[PDB]
Amino acid sequence: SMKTVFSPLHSRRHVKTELDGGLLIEPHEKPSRAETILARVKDQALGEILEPEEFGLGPVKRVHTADYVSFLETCWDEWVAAGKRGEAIPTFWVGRGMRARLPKDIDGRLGYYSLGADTSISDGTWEAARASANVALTAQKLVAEGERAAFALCRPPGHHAHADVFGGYCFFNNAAIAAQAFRDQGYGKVAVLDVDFHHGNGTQAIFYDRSDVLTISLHGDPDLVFPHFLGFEDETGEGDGEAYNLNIVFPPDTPFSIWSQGLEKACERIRTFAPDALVVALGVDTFEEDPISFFKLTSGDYLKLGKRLEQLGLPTVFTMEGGYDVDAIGVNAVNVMQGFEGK
Amino acid sequence: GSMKTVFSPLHSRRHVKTELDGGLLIEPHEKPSRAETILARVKDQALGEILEPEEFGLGPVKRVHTADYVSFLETCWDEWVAAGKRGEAIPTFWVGRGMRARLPKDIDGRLGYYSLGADTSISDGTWEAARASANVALTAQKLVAEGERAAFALCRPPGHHAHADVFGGYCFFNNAAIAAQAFRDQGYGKVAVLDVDFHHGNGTQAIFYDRSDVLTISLHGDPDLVFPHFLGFEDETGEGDGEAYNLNIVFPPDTPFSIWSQGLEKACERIRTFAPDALVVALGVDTFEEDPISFFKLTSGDYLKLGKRLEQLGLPTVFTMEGGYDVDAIGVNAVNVMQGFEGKS
Ligand SMILES: NCCCCCC(=O)NO
Ligand SMILES: NCCCCCC(=O)NO
Ligand SMILES: [K+]
Ligand SMILES: [K+]
Ligand SMILES: [K+]
Ligand SMILES: [K+]
Ligand SMILES: [Mg+2]
Ligand SMILES: [Mg+2]
Ligand SMILES: [Zn+2]
Ligand SMILES: [Zn+2]
Repeated sequence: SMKTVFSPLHSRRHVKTELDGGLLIEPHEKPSRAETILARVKDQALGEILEPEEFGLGPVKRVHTADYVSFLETCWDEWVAAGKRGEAIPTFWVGRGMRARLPKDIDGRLGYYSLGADTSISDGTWEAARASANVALTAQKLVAEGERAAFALCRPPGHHAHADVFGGYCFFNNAAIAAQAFRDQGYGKVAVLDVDFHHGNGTQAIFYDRSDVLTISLHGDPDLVFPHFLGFEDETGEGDGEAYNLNIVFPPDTPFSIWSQGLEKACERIRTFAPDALVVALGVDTFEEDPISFFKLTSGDYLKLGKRLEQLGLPTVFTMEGGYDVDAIGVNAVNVMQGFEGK
Repeated sequence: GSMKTVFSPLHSRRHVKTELDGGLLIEPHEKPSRAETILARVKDQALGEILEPEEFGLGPVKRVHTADYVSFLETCWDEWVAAGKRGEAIPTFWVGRGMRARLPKDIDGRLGYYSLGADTSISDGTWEAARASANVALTAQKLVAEGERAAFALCRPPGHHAHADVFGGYCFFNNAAIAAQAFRDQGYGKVAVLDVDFHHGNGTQAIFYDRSDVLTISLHGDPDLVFPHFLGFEDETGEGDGEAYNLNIVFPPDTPFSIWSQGLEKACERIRTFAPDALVVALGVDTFEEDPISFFKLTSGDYLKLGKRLEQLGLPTVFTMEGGYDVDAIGVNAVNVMQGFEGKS
């Protein structure tokens, strides 16, 4: 019914530390997320499961800068060579009133290229991010060659990464890369709808001055939650992108009965935009038991979500983003896929 | 010669257990034994009278720092604990390139808005210690304004990295900038702030960047290589009326006193043409050959030379203690600066 792209190289990203609440804890973004979703895909016989193709850095550099990609390739080696004993974590950054100037030292490069210290880098992070982008691009290729939809089971996630900024467990913006691939292959207009609990600030920034890619995100109020410094309802674009970005914000305890009204608004905006392709940055951290979020979606609500998304009648690429209740992450994500397929 | 020292026991209220460094949470370099060791050496050398600081209130602090920032520093630990966080208060997210410089409601976002680094944990007593350290600087300033040639403000925590509303690099209130601004508010026409700490005094540079009445000079390791990385380059000379009233002098690894003192001489010449009415020296002894996080190679006697050269400027002078992390020698080095100033070279 629906094909899934999955890479075993996702396990190459397996850091031990995440800065949270002043402590170094287990990262929330652990490989069992992807393994559990894959297990549910197999158990439900959703459809064919495929490994990604290697597309190289070309399609990645359509969205990210060359300096940033190079930095991501050398960062761990430079970190170890500089004598640091922990995993690679930024300690200093460009505070307000300082210069956005790229320095030489690895600590300064880490700070320049990051928006948060919650995303440790270790050996294999480069390879895993590369594989995740290739997963998204393979889903896009499946859709471009005839499939109604495809599930890019990406890990690590991507929607927080700017053209040259990483953070929030993201390195390469898989959804933005897929959308730009659609554009490069002759799709006139693309819509990116972000249903993850957090604002897709990287995707918003990448296309902020463009009208050929419409960016919509539903998320918890950034006054309250990550990413804090983007995602407010007054961010509607700039330049040619004016009115081609839409942020829809919700407060704590929001259930599906209210969240789905924002989803309906997003769907109406997409219909007037009338895109040639749709990329859905899917996060299941909207779940009522997600340990770092405050929405109250149930598991069946994801079936409803998939159904409503299918009714858009578009070629659709799903890129896996967040979701951290590992017990139910497979049921929730595959529930979106099956609801899309009519279950 | 004699020099008076201001010291507050409330510095001990600054007692964090963690510092983010190299991907690990380590024991902080900026530990209370720094101040206790300097004080012990002050006593053993009988440098002069030791006094506790006066409480000047928030007035003189708010001449330099914004009201929102001072309030934030007062409430930060309480909000952090009330929000359920289990470690010390450390920023995790900040305004990355391409995001909005907008103050949010959540304590994490406020921590990021008001910080330039995650190396400076906030815990219980940090507010009280920072207030006391600012009061140490202001009391030294009062001693100088009322007749003393010079005074040693044994500040802890240090201050020269703090902007008007940004903390980091172990700093919360910019004690040196507060002392300079107190000088200005008391009728001193022009003030010079000379930063001999190993790191760039970026907060002091920022506070006075568009002003010509306060000349800011700093000697430091190349920010291309070391903290604070994103300010301190030699092309930062001021803005507006402050153009040519900030001077950064950068040095590479392994720099000894024979080369460092050439930059110091350049700074002294700049001060000479500036001809200020008062001088504040942000003193760090992390230029020492054994300092564990810096790469200059000054000896202990070099600080005697430094103090002597500083006295030859002939100005009313306030020393504010900044960095320096080899605790074995921190007292010898700092007090060596004071005694060299008083002629014990
Ligand atoms: N460490 C704070 C969480 C960062 C973003 C996580 C996420 O799920 N984004 O979609
Ligand atoms: N954790 C990085 C070092 C920041 C403190 C620098 C200093 O001592 N300035 O005086
Ligand atoms: K979202
Ligand atoms: K756009
Ligand atoms: K300095
Ligand atoms: K100035
Ligand atoms: Mg470094
Ligand atoms: Mg928070
Ligand atoms: Zn999320
Ligand atoms: Zn220093």
